[PDB]
Amino acid sequence: MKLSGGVEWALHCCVVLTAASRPVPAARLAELHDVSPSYLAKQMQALSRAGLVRSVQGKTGGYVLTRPAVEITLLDVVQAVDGPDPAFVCTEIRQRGPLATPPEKCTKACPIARAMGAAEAAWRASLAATTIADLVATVDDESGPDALPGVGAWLIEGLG
Amino acid sequence: MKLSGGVEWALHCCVVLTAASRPVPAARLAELHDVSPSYLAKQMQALSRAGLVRSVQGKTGGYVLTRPAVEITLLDVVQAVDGPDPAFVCTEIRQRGPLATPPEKCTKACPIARAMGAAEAAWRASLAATTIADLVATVDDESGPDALPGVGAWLIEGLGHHHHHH
Ligand code: FES
Ligand code: FES
Ligand SMILES: [Cl-]
Repeated sequence: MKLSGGVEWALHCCVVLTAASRPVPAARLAELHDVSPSYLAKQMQALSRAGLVRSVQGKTGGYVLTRPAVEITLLDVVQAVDGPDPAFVCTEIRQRGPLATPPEKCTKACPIARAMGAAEAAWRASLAATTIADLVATVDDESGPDALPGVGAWLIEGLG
Repeated sequence: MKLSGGVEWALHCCVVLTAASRPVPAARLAELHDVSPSYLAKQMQALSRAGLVRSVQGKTGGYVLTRPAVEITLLDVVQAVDGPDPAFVCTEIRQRGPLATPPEKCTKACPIARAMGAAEAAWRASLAATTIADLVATVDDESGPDALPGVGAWLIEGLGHHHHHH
């Protein structure tokens, strides 16, 4: 199964933005992670279209989270970058060939499609149960309480 | 996310092979699902490499399941076709840039990596909990108990006849 390569970068960007007390340009986030500015901007633009970040305009501008970290799930961020479409796409092959499912018996989804859907629901539910706030609390505990504030200070420095 | 297109066909083939009392050629499975025999043979070869089917040789050969339906999970079939590699691969981006987390504090996997790994473990656990036998029981209930036996009869009908009239 393939997942958008943007997900790692986008989740890291959401975590460090919680520590920024002012808007952070995409270029500064890109410098932090030593990644293509253009590539990271595309991920921030996907987060913007999903209403998770807002681009504040001006030379004092850059990205901010649109709501508290506790209200942003990992599923919110992953679906922003990877998309909401199901991984398993049923193309109704049960309706093909000489012993095709009777048309009146196609009101329920294929049992195979339903089983694949249940697995995707388990993946989504796992991501929905964790927030950016949860990731921050883990980083505080594992890296220490000054790790993310240090990143935050670095991200906003030179602006004020 | 995105799964290999062969998965839908492969799962359907495993279900209908439970109803067949003799080997079923890829071309006969392909006729049942109205699909290119070469395309379907590619999916059956993936199932063969994973040890889930065997291609029996000779005039009355074809594919057979290698163990009972209750011993074949959806995860077995999906990994056979789509592959076992994780969807999310951590590339240790925490170890990049001017504030890079040094290895000393990288004794554990990144919290983000652990969360993504937990979600994939949940997807795998769901697919591992359902067998081909479970799908057959659902079909028996929803299509009626003659549906899959009828498919099995059709799949084995007139096998070994390859010299068709001009
Ligand atoms: S018709 Fe699509 S999974 Fe069965
Ligand atoms: S370093 Fe890879 S997910 Fe955080
Ligand atoms: Cl916050």
